[PDB]
Amino acid sequence: MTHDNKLQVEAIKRGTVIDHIPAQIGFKLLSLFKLTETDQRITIGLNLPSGEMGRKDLIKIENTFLSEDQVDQLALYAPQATVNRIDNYEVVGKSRPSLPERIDNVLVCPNSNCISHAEPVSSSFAVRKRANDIALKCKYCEKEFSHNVVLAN
Amino acid sequence: MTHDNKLQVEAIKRGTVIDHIPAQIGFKLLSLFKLTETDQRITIGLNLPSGEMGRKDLIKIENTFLSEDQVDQLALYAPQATVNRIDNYEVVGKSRPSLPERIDNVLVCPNSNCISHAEPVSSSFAVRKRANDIALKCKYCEKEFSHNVVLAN
Amino acid sequence: ANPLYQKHIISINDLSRDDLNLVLATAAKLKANPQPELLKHKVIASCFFEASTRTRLSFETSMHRLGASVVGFSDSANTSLGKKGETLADTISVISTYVDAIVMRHPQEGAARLATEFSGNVPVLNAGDGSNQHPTATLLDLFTIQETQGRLDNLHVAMVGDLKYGRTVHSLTQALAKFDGNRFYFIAPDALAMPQYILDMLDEKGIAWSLHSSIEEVMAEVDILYMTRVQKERLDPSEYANVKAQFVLRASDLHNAKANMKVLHPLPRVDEIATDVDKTPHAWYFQQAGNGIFARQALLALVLNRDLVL
Amino acid sequence: ANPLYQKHIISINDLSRDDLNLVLATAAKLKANPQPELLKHKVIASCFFEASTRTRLSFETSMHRLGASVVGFSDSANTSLGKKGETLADTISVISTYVDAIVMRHPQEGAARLATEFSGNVPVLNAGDGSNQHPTATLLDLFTIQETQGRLDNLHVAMVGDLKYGRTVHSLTQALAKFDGNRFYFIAPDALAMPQYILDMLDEKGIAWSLHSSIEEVMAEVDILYMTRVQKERLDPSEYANVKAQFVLRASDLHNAKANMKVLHPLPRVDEIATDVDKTPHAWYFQQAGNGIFARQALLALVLNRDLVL
Amino acid sequence: ANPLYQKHIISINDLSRDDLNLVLATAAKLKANPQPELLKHKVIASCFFEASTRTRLSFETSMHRLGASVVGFSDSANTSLGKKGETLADTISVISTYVDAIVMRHPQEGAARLATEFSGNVPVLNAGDGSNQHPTATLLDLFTIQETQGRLDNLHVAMVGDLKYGRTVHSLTQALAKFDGNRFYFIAPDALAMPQYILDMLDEKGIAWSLHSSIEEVMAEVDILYMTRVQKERLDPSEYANVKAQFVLRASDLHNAKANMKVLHPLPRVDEIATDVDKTPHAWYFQQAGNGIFARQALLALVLNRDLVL
Ligand SMILES: O=C(O)C[C@H](NC(=O)CP(=O)(O)O)C(=O)O
Ligand SMILES: O=C(O)C[C@H](NC(=O)CP(=O)(O)O)C(=O)O
Ligand SMILES: O=C(O)C[C@H](NC(=O)CP(=O)(O)O)C(=O)O
Ligand SMILES: [Zn+2]
Ligand SMILES: [Zn+2]
Repeated sequence: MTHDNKLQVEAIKRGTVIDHIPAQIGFKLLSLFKLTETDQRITIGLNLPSGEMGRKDLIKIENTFLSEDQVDQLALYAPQATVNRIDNYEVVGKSRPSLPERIDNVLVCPNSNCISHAEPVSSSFAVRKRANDIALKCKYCEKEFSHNVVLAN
Repeated sequence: MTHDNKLQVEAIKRGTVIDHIPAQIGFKLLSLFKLTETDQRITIGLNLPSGEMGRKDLIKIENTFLSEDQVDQLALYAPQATVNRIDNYEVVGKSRPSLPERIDNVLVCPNSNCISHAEPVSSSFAVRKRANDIALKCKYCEKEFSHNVVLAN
Repeated sequence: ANPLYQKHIISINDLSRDDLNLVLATAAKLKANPQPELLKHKVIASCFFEASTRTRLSFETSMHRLGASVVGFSDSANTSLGKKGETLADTISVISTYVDAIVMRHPQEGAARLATEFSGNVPVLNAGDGSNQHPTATLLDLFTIQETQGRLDNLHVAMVGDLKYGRTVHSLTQALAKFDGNRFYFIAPDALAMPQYILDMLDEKGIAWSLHSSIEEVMAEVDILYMTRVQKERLDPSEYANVKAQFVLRASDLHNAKANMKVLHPLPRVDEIATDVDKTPHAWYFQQAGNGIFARQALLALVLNRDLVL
Repeated sequence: ANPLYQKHIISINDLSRDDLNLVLATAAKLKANPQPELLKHKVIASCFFEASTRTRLSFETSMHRLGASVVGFSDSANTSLGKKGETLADTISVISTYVDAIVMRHPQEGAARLATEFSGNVPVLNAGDGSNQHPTATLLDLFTIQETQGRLDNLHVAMVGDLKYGRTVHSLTQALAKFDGNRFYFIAPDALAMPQYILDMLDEKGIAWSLHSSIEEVMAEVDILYMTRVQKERLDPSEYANVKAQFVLRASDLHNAKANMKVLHPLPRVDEIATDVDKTPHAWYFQQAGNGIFARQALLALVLNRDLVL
Repeated sequence: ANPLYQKHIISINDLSRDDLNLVLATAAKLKANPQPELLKHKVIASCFFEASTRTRLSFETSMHRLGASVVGFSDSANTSLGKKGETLADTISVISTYVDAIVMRHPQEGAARLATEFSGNVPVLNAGDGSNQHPTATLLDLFTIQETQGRLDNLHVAMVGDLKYGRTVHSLTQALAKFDGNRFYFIAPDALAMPQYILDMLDEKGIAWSLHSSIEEVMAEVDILYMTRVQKERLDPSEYANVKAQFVLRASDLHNAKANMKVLHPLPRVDEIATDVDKTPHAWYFQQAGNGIFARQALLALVLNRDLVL
């Protein structure tokens, strides 16, 4: 039931459909959350128009189901985006990434003298809506950074 | 013109269409080809079925036509790929990647003691089909490597 | 079981005004009537991967004052971690199967936090982790502060020196922010200014703070002058301009000094506090040092002993 | 203009059989008919970023014999590339605006090739780039092989020692493969074996080559025994097992050798050749060294002179 | 005798406008009319107690081009001043009984001036004394500015980088102040600002100069953009915050620049000029380098020749 404007086949049984991802984001989300390292059928649509959502982005992973845990972690890059639960062609569910309280294994603490870089542990940051931006606080070194300076993998 | 063979197919007017991209390679070319820059309705299809060939990845970029070299550089990461020049919903030109004589810039010389690392110069290797693997000779240190080793840049 | 029993003491940010008041009250009872065998039969690991004179020696003296035994190292050079490439995680893994509690100082931020993740049931007491926290120092500062001001609420506190790298001021500033009406005055060079996260925490709780270019600019309205050393060993090369102390405190500077105001310093001091201050009734850093014994005995008593000392 | 006029001498792999023959012929003439002013008014830069005795000294001596002026450095420690962080590209870019030719030895393979991209019309002569090529060495070896055997065809040649890191044998082999019917015997430790790229080339040309675990196996068949030094400065820690010479030549092992066989060595020798070999008609390494003067004058003469008539 | 015959070239501050003009005129002639024997039979000492590539090599090259002999050392590590404790005065006293002129670069300001007091009739040419003067550099810059602008008057010149430790800009500025209507633009970090003694001099002469925090502010007005390297080896630990280049020139920042503006740099460049600037009509640092041969031959010719007629 997508839309209309010159046909092309594109519909799947079960799986997830992250929708309304802002420009130059669909690629990032694909890399960070390794949402591509799978045997499942994926169909990324980049830049495809959507009214107010002028140049939106789209990702569809077949047979793959996210979790309140995962979905929320998207609120850090594509907050407005909407995650649609498609089971048997029918859109059985529909959520929206809300700010999670802690991101794990993804980012890397910008503090170079952080014990987390040397030892065999997984990174972790407490998320906080500071003022203009989101502040990230390392569980270990306890320093906080604008969610913008923090890098990842 | 027509409608593809398998189900989920995406349509476009003019642009390029890389097909037969091996599994787990589609997302990579998307990286070291900086295709994700062009804000042109890009369409990626990961892990699509490939008849007796198993599974293929497939990229589609409208109003974009690969460089006078990219197809040759594309010959290394995915030899059995095909690049279709599609103008006005029609294949006005079909191509197959051909191994060039030498490849410049993209590759990094595996020899650590090669001067190409420390100094400000573009790398370049002389390509040469050997026995099954491609042999690359560094323009600088003159050492020859197996493209297997080299593709660890 | 008292609140802090078997509890890890990594950051003052994890404790509450209650946990602190408990430690201090206990500190005062133990100073009054010592308990020589309270920790009889306990073996504590004293693991310092970074230099120390007061923290380690006071800590270890405290363990003995309470009858406990001490094992450990004062330098990582001869540990297997120092010569055999062993990770901190594995070190704390095997160590935690020998002793009842672990006290550790380390050069990297978060080291103590990391230990709690591999220490099994054994508690970890942070004796200093890089430029992050230093809980037990703060615990003795508060003890000393209350001992000299009568209270910990509504105080005019000035912290001079390297606030950026001073793990002591990080902890202390968070501690006093748990009490009410404390007025802060930060006097540090620009490159070594108090970190943002601390200032934000201050704003949120509506606490009042202000920057000042000189000691004299606040000498008349401060109850506690908390002097610190420039963390030379932690500075980046691009900050070597601040290796020497910009604010040196001299006796003459204590003329317009409030009679009750004391001068504190977590130590060691280099040249930021001239020796003449030593014999003025305002100097209290050596008294402060001595209190580390009571604050550290108190802390150990609560973590390794179930019942609130009788 | 002669074939080599203004050409860069970087890798033997870029010279043809006729180019090599032209240098040897010329070397022959200069060795018997000196040209004290052939290069009067030229200034040549002798730039060695790595140790050297024979190559640098023989090269600069050849320049003076031909009336040229020498300028340069034998240690990069005092250049601005050494103390100021300047890149090699910039060093070559400015130096090339001062001199007429550049002789260069560098620790990294490819340094000479790189120089040609920044030297403008100024030709670059590769005195050695890491473990890659050593062109002028091969020219003096060829000259020496030819004067002792009267030919560069159908020779039975054995190369002993570190063949992996030996730029000398890398260039010498590609040269001898340009002639006909030469048979190669490679005696080296597995870890320091001859690179594959050179062997693929030998096969490509249908040249007969074989491996042997001892010198005694081939002693009665070689016309030239080429001894090399284990390239210690280039060894990888994982190869420190081969620093000691595996194959050592003593005077006794020469009993069943062809009367016309000569023992060659690029030098310096460490322990691979006993000094008692020095007093035998076979030892020719020092004569080979002296020939460096003639081979190198020829090259300089041909590169800086459009027309040469001797 | 020409004005400069036998004079010491120590500081630009001791040369007049006519002396400078005499060197440039001569440089012009030698650049077009070579004098291969102008200095036949002279021996010049090239004494560098500090690193160098352009200055030493260009100087010695110029000596050979003019038929002189060179003698000296590029590293004081092996002189007797280096291993035996000999003073500089004694080094210059004996050396001056061997040679006809002395070219010297030293780590401490004033080393050249000192040499003149111990060299007798032997003239001393200052190739650089610490962060003080760099006379021959300024001569080649002037020559280069003049050939690209056809004048040394009413030029809009900007000097960027480390102006405090840059002997190059110290000498270049005192020179350009000897001409008329030149306007100076100084862009440098506060810590590495232009010394006051030079500015007092500019004011004294009523010369227009101004400071700017970016290159973009003056890009469309300069005729010469003089880029310098941060003098790391001379920085004080308290200045290690400025080792990294603050002002970096890239090819893009050149869009609104005068068509005739040239980018100059004494070299070596570290990161202050992106290499993409190299391919633009504005880049002229390498041409400037080559001009060092002509400026320096002229100086040598004028100092060692009573009468010169070219
Ligand atoms: O050293 C400082 O000034 C701050 C703080 N000081 C102390 O804890 C006192 P000590 O090194 O004697 O244990 C520290 O990091 O050790
Ligand atoms: O060093 C060797 O053993 C072989 C060869 N030897 C030489 O060049 C002799 P030199 O270093 O004395 O000029 C080299 O590649 O450096
Ligand atoms: O070093 C600089 O950056 C400026 C100037 N540069 C030079 O003289 C170049 P060189 O050291 O290669 O002769 C100097 O004062 O040394
Ligand atoms: Zn951290
Ligand atoms: Zn290479």
